[PDB]
Amino acid sequence: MNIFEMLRIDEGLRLKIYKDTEGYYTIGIGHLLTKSPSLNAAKIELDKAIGRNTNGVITKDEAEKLFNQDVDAAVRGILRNAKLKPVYDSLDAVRRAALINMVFQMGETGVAGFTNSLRMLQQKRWDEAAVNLAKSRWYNQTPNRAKRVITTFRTGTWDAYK
Ligand SMILES: [Cl-]
Ligand SMILES: [Cl-]
Repeated sequence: MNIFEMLRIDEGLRLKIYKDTEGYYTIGIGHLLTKSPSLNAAKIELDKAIGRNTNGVITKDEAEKLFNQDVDAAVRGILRNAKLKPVYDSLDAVRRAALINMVFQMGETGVAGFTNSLRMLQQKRWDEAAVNLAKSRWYNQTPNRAKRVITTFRTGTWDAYK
């Protein structure tokens, strides 16, 4: 298992514009288009992202290319972030993937906001961190996915995804 296979399981794949769990226009493998309520504004963002007139539909290769970019940006955002970087550097490979997952889903600012949980991960207090991570809107809104990520931090294995 690796970060790409993990996120593909969590986000799924859709080739037509769709609404995410928060009601936002998205496409592909969890690629957020816009928070704006207008489907048209979403189509404009999409064509601009792809570089062609898509009419709201893309191909699998195009979905994977946006995904490759999105994973790369998540990793680079972690390494550039003064709060995230030290946590990432302290973690083993599996747990590094769980943090990438969270950043992909909620963005760098969002994750950096989990100040207490981050300190616990850095300290290698797995069980305590897992309990703290669950006291969040994140967990309450997407419990099945949050549980998978949290178990990954707790055990340092890919068991929740197998
Ligand atoms: Cl883009
Ligand atoms: Cl969920």
